[PDB]
Amino acid sequence: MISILHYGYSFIMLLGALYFYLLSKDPKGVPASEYLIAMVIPLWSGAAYLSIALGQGLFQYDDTTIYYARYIDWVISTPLLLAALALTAMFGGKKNLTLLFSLVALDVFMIITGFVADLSIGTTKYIWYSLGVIALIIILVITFGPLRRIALSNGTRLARHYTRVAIYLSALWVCYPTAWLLGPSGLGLAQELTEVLVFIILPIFSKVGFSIVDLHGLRKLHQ
Amino acid sequence: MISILHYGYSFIMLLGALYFYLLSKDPKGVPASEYLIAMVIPLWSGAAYLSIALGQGLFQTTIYYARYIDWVISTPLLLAALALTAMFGGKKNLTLLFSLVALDVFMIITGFVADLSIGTTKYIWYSLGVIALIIILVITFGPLRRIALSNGTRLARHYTRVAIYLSALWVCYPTAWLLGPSGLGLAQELTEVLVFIILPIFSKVGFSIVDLHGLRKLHQ
Amino acid sequence: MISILHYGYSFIMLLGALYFYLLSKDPKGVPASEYLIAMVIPLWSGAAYLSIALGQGLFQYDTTIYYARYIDWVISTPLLLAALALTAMFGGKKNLTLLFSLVALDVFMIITGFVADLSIGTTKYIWYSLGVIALIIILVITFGPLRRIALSNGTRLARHYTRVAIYLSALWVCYPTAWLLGPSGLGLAQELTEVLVFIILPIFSKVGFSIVDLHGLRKLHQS
Ligand SMILES: CCCCCCCC/C=C\CCCCCCCC(=O)O
Repeated sequence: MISILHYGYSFIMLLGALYFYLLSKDPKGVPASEYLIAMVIPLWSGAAYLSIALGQGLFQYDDTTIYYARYIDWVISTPLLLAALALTAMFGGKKNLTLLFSLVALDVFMIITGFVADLSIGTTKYIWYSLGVIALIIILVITFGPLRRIALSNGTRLARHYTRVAIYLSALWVCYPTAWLLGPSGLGLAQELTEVLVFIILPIFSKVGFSIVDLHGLRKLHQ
Repeated sequence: MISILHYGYSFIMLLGALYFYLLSKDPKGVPASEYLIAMVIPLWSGAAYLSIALGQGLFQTTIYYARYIDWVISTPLLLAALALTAMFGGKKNLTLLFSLVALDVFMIITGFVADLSIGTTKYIWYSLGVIALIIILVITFGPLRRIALSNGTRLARHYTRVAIYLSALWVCYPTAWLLGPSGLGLAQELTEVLVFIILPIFSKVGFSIVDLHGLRKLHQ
Repeated sequence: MISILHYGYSFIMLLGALYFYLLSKDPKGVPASEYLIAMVIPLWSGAAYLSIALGQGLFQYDTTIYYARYIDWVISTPLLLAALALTAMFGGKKNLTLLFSLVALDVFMIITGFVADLSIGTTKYIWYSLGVIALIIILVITFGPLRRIALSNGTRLARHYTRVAIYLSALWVCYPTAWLLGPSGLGLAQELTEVLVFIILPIFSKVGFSIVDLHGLRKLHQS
């Protein structure tokens, strides 16, 4: 079942990528850069999840299955999602690449701490987990603080859209570390199959859902 | 022999890099960025192939993983060089350029995974790599060539020449891979080794000689 | 002792990062990018050295390889060179080609170091030598074309660039010297001796350099 679920996921990623490509052909004032980002996210995730479906992107460690392909996915997909969110805030105004790369750095660090934590045992695991959570809190502070102020500097209509997609992504963000801690990688309260379904369903909303909402909102700003 | 061949290769890469540096001192209207790219490609490949010559860049079928370490950097830089050639004298399209870099990096990764795989799984990864290559070719002779044409007859003529040069070499690599030990195993290991010594000399050094000379000639 | 030393180091990095953040709040004409770089260096190094303190960022090869050092340097050292390059270009046109030239040389340098540490006999010193050649080219650029960029940006800027260039160059030569003398090389210096050198040097490079660098640029501020 775990294999079939990942095959299905990869197919939905492919469909998502194709949809964003078709949208890119009639861009409606959205720069090609934002369509490229929207396409890379699902395609990369799709490839990583295909490796799990083929039984390659996981191994046995500490007597538990480590789905290391998820970290290979996130280390690329999650910084790109933040870039998408940051460019949305900056839409119709001057770019702040310093702030954007601040978010990219925090996010990449976050995913790494996750991988190291999953390879770790006892107190050491939760030291790395904790550092990852601290990174996430700082990302959230930026998202609803200085990055939202950039959105507001670009007018009521843009700011309204940014706030919507900021809440969408932020809601999904907090789910991942919550599921991680509850699941076999952490306290082990949640069954392996339960975790697998969570990390199949969440990513469909993040890797495809977010960009549908994001791109449509920006396209609607077009006359 | 395999060791000696790789030593020789690395020395040719060094000579190539030195030639591009000398050219960079009298640039003839070519931006320093295009000389830097031309220098990094051979130097990086040289270092990777030196690891094979020293018997480090392989594990034992025998997997020459040092080739993937090479290509994951050298091949995206070659595509960047080709993209900047198309855009020479006009506005840059960094979105298209990074589109090609992304496709190429994915391509080389699929190759590495395929080499570590067995049976149907190997050819699923290989196939994904081929699909990436087809999309790169479509871009090269489609939208990227249109950018070249927008930059005048002389530039377009040069771009088309280097596009065909690189495209010819591109298709050779996955063909040799499939035929060789990593794939169907029809071609002998020594034959594959020579192919992945000779091809790269034309790609890592040859391409930039043709590319840079063609662009320098546009100064006159 | 080696574990405790690394814990202490990581704490000093954290303090350094916080200091640069506070400086960033009252920037005094220094762009946010240079504060971001100053913060990432110590935080990344701190995290890498924490992995050694927890006994994760090293393994046996008979002899002990502190591979977390290379994970640190491959990110921290190119960022230091970027900081130095942006200092030269302060108040003037940027040369990102030269900047990325230095990044490329530096990344190659650190890789040769790692490969050398994994190597034995003649092979080790071939890799080391290639790393030293990279360093020589970095020094030539630093006191050659990059210094000429500094000079083009006025007396006061050039004077500051020269001072931080000499500061960093002095530290640069120390690393490959300590490497060669220590267990990774000739093995003249004891393991504990090397560990202390690669704890003290980095405090001057990862925190010291940015203190001198940022203060010098902030002093140039009018009002
Ligand atoms: C965890 C390691 C990841 C580190 C990668 C990012 C490091 C940050 C480095 C440089 C910041 C780049 C800022 C670009 C400035 C452009 C000007 C602007 O628009 O603000």
